[PDB]
Amino acid sequence: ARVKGGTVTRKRRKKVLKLAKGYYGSKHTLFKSAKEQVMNSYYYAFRDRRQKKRDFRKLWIARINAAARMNGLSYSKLMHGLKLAEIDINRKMLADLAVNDAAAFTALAEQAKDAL
Amino acid sequence: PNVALFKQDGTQNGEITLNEEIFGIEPNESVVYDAIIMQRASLRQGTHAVKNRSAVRGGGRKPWRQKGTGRARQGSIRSPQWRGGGVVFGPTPRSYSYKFPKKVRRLAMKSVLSDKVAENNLVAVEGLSFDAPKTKEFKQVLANLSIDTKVLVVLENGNDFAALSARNLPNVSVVTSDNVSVLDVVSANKVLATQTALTQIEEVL
Amino acid sequence: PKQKTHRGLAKRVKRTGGGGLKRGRAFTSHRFHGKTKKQRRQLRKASMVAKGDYKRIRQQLARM
Amino acid sequence: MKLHELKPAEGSRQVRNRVGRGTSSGNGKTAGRGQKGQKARSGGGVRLGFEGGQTPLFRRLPKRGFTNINRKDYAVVNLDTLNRFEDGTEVTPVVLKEAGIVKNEKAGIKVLADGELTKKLTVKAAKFSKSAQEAIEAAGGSIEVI
RNA sequence: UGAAAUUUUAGUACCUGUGAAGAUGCAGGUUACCCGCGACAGGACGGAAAGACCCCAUGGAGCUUUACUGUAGUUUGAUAU
RNA sequence: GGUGUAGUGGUAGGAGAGCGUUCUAAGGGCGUUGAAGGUCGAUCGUGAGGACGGCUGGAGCGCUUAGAAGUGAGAAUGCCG
RNA sequence: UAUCCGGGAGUCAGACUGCGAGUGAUAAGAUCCGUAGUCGAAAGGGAAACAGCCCAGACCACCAGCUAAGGUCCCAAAAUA
RNA sequence: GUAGCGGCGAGCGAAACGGGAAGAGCCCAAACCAACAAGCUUGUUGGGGUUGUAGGACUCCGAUAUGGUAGUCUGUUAGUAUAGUUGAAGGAUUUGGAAAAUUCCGCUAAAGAGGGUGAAAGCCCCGUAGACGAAAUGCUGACAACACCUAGGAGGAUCCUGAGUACGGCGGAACACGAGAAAUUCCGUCGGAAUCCGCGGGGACCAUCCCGCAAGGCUAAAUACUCCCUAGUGACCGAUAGUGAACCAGUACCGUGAGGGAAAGGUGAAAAGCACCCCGGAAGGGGAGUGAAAUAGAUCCUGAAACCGUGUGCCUACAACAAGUCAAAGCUCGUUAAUGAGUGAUGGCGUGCCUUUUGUAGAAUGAACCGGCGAGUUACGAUUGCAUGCGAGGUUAAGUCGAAGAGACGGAGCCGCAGCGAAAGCGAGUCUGAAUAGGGCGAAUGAGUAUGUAGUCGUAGACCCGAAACCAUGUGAUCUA
Ligand SMILES: [K+]
Ligand SMILES: [K+]
Ligand SMILES: [K+]
Ligand SMILES: [K+]
Ligand SMILES: [K+]
Ligand SMILES: [K+]
Ligand SMILES: [K+]
Ligand SMILES: [K+]
Ligand SMILES: [K+]
Ligand SMILES: [K+]
Ligand SMILES: [Mg+2]
Ligand SMILES: [Mg+2]
Ligand SMILES: [Mg+2]
Ligand SMILES: [Mg+2]
Ligand SMILES: [Mg+2]
Ligand SMILES: [Mg+2]
Ligand SMILES: [Mg+2]
Ligand SMILES: [Mg+2]
Ligand SMILES: [Mg+2]
Ligand SMILES: [Mg+2]
Ligand SMILES: [Mg+2]
Ligand SMILES: [Mg+2]
Ligand SMILES: [Mg+2]
Ligand SMILES: [Mg+2]
Ligand SMILES: [Mg+2]
Ligand SMILES: [Mg+2]
Ligand SMILES: [Mg+2]
Ligand SMILES: [Mg+2]
Ligand SMILES: [Mg+2]
Ligand SMILES: [Mg+2]
Ligand SMILES: [Mg+2]
Ligand SMILES: [Mg+2]
Ligand SMILES: [Mg+2]
Ligand SMILES: [Mg+2]
Ligand SMILES: [Mg+2]
Ligand SMILES: [Mg+2]
Ligand SMILES: [Mg+2]
Ligand SMILES: [Mg+2]
Ligand SMILES: [Mg+2]
Ligand SMILES: [Mg+2]
Ligand SMILES: [Mg+2]
Ligand SMILES: [Mg+2]
Ligand SMILES: [Mg+2]
Ligand SMILES: [Mg+2]
Ligand SMILES: [Mg+2]
Ligand SMILES: [Mg+2]
Ligand SMILES: [Mg+2]
Ligand SMILES: [Mg+2]
Ligand SMILES: [Mg+2]
Ligand SMILES: [Mg+2]
Ligand SMILES: [Mg+2]
Ligand SMILES: [Mg+2]
Ligand SMILES: [Mg+2]
Ligand SMILES: [Mg+2]
Ligand SMILES: [Mg+2]
Repeated sequence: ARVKGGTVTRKRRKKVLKLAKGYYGSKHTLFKSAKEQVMNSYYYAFRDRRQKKRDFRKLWIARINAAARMNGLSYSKLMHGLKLAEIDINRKMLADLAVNDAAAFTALAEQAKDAL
Repeated sequence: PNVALFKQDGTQNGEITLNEEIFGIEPNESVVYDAIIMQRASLRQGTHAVKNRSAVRGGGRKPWRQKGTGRARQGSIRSPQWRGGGVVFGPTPRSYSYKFPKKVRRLAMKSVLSDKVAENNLVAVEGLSFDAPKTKEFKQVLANLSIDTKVLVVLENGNDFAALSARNLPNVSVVTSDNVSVLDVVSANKVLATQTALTQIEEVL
Repeated sequence: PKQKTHRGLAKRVKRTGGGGLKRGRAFTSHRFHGKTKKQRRQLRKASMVAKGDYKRIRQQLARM
Repeated sequence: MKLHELKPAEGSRQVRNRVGRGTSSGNGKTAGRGQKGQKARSGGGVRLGFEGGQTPLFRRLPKRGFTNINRKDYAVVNLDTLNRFEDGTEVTPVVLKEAGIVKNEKAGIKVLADGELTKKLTVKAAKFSKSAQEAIEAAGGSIEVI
């Protein structure tokens, strides 16, 4: 018996085209240019889902370094004093403190500068 | 295998004993399954065909040169990748049927009947001797025997009036004690049967 | 159509009880002055077909 | 069984391996034929015992023997069967065929002695082996020849 | 009034370098408001064409001959008419 | 079913589990109070994919088990439009 | 993890790096072997970019942490130690 | 797929036995006899007689019989094909344009096959089951008439029993059989037998034995096939499918011609197909109106995508970016209401997909895009695994009966149970060998078989496309020589 496949193909392609919204021109209308960009988008997504963490860590670190220089100390000597003083404070938290509560960050800096 | 014998009027006449050789066994479900698929594949007809690249009206002319054109290489107007085009393989005239061993067949029959007996879905009768083939009489018989589901009706070779009376009903299949089949019985949920028919079954088997 | 049996094999091997194949030997026809007698007596003794060769010819001499 | 509840036994029926229907099937995009080559072609490959022009095994070996058209191939009964039959009776090819022991009386029944006999029997056949004669006559039977 | 070849998508710079070894697209640096019109033709290893040179195929075709094997004709003989 | 240990990059390729399509047999159920198909949705599933709604539409189609295959397309200088 | 039996394959174009030799002009991203690795079939981090070099083997999620080679004046995280 | 054939290669490949389906056997020349004729034979007619446990003519004995027919527009008779007739049972509520749907109580069935009917109908219709029917022409089968065949027992004194024939040589073919040891059959050529104490065959050939009697002819049935007709069926197609053709298709069109060869289906239940009015030259629109519906109005059901537009929320004219991803301000909306949707300034990272490659972002190949179509299938066999049945017994094939079925019957045959050897032959042993030797192959160790299913192989186009080319018909000198 014969099989045509009218709906399978169309549904399978509408899925990709819905995934391909926001893409310039042909890349949201045509299945080939879209699919070729959906796969690359997923590659980039998988990769950025790792680089995200690197980026925020980098950012936090720059902030901590700035807030320490404003107290007369550097990121590295700060964090070494913390590891000495057994102070397990995440860098995310420490950046939030450097932004909002400069006094808490200053207290941590005093702890570290005593540890050293 | 003690089975309640009823009348054509519904009253219970008594009992009949049946061969444990046939009705008492454990059923073999794989065997029943095999027999089912075989009988359906046999009732299949297999008349279906298609025209390949050869049987299709046309071809011969290579529609253009091998070379020179900026056109793909093509060798016939009726190859598979043309708007007409012979089908690549497709169906053929084909026989799906197959025989398979007699012991498996007879074990299938025994297994089916024994399953019916275990589920109590036999109904024996002494009569079914209709003066004439009216179907409402047979329907009243079914009602007296409290049947409301599908049913297969086994009959001795000659009870024509009863066969005709049972024929037209949708719930009812009818068969004559030698043409009995696994597909018929298994399709049916219950089995009305004459004592004569049961004896014919137990002598042919 | 059923298989065709390779008659050149059917003339040159023989089934044993384990299904293996017996065979005559080579270097046993016409040029014996170049062969020592140990070779001649050891080559008039039949041998058996190899594993990888039976793998290649069984489909030909399936029943035979 | 019920037709709306059918099942086979496990492992009895297997799902076909369809070929060239995507990469994640594994049998896709080449059909398990691999990259280019004579084996990767429709109707490709080679003959069934072909070594690539190298001298084939059949050709490098000698023909041996002949066939005797007058050969007598006998149907064998190995003396462990006949413990069936009641002692004192008469064994024949007709008896053996009716029982179903010997279906092909090729050239005649030959009797051979591998198993132990334990009966008196008036056996008869085309040929006996000497060990079978000894065993039968020792049990107390009697050899004849048709 | 109204085509065609072509066309993976394109918001389609330059130098140096890299790299399937000669980059609009990668890197580093530099330059450059957005959109067009007329002209030119350096590049897009531009288009047209499954390189015609070359090599391969246990491919093909035509042709030659003291390659092989045959043959139509020519000739000689025997036999029949 | 759970606890622990160890592992789970992958081409050719081998093995096993599946999703989906058309049809059939049986069972059961849904449709002018609006089926399939079309379209939009911010939904569920590990994946193939599956539902539920809104609009369109106007008559056939699902669900469970099993079976049979013209059973899944993005490329063929592919064919037709 | 080795062996034996049997089913099914694919592979017979390999490349570079380091060490050992030949041919070479002890030239070649050359050629041919051995040996080990990597690629091929391997993403990721460094070498600017850079299959083949150094570190290291992606089952998934985390806006958590410790390290590797390589690095810490800015681009660009870390010492103007 | 045996025995054999075969560059003993590739491959080719029987027959008989056995089982079944169907069944039927008959004529003539010749010897001789009777008649006619020319010129005792020898042409014609009739009679006679057709064979191998040899037969017939011929010489003697009685039947006048007895059965059959593969014949006849001899007729009748019966049936059947080609028209046809009849053929049961339901009305109301809800939805709705319409009821066949829903609910209610019923009815019917030798009829619940199917189709149509404003939607899905056992009870509305056509019909179905069933029961009747042919003036006329055919056909089939019986029954009578006609017609044609149909005899028995001894002898073999003698005669006949298929002549340029069988056979042989040379050359070639067909036989499974390729000259090979090549029987058998047939064609050409040349030569060239006997005939009942005879002749041919039994795979060179001779002898023996057995079987048969050519050189003359006919013969139904089972078997193959379907342009067609009737009745039908489909785990066949459903408008790029299925016939090339569902549509006025071998058409339009191309070609001198042979020849090739398309595309193109669907309003609505019913045309009820838009009276009339307005714009306009008309077409085409806009109202009105039919209709359940007109975004169902001839491009007519549904009406995707590419593509072309209109408007609108956000962004965009110091920016380079395989065009995305991740983070993110601002703005605007509000969901299958849940760590919401859309947009996106700006920043970080990032050289498409396929193929083929040692290696391709590749300046190596393919793709303009969208949609459809489009590639490991089947038959017969072999083998392995899994499953089932049975088990050292497992199983039927063809064919018959029977729904185009299952099933029963059918044991012929197939595999396995005993192998070893070239073979004779022996036999749990056998072969080699002088050999109780040793060794090889085998057994004591043991399990196979039927079916299904999947992987794989073979033969068939065998996975899909793609050559130049080869061969065999035919068509072309309206161009040009
Ligand atoms: K394979
Ligand atoms: K230019
Ligand atoms: K040539
Ligand atoms: K498709
Ligand atoms: K590796
Ligand atoms: K109806
Ligand atoms: K011959
Ligand atoms: K960006
Ligand atoms: K099998
Ligand atoms: K088994
Ligand atoms: Mg990528
Ligand atoms: Mg053709
Ligand atoms: Mg077609
Ligand atoms: Mg020799
Ligand atoms: Mg299958
Ligand atoms: Mg693979
Ligand atoms: Mg692909
Ligand atoms: Mg290769
Ligand atoms: Mg390929
Ligand atoms: Mg290969
Ligand atoms: Mg050679
Ligand atoms: Mg270059
Ligand atoms: Mg460069
Ligand atoms: Mg980069
Ligand atoms: Mg202009
Ligand atoms: Mg070019
Ligand atoms: Mg080329
Ligand atoms: Mg893995
Ligand atoms: Mg891993
Ligand atoms: Mg459908
Ligand atoms: Mg397909
Ligand atoms: Mg396409
Ligand atoms: Mg090193
Ligand atoms: Mg190199
Ligand atoms: Mg090296
Ligand atoms: Mg490779
Ligand atoms: Mg890497
Ligand atoms: Mg790569
Ligand atoms: Mg650290
Ligand atoms: Mg820094
Ligand atoms: Mg045959
Ligand atoms: Mg009626
Ligand atoms: Mg209808
Ligand atoms: Mg009703
Ligand atoms: Mg002869
Ligand atoms: Mg001759
Ligand atoms: Mg068509
Ligand atoms: Mg359509
Ligand atoms: Mg500027
Ligand atoms: Mg600006
Ligand atoms: Mg870029
Ligand atoms: Mg490209
Ligand atoms: Mg191109
Ligand atoms: Mg030629
Ligand atoms: Mg002319």
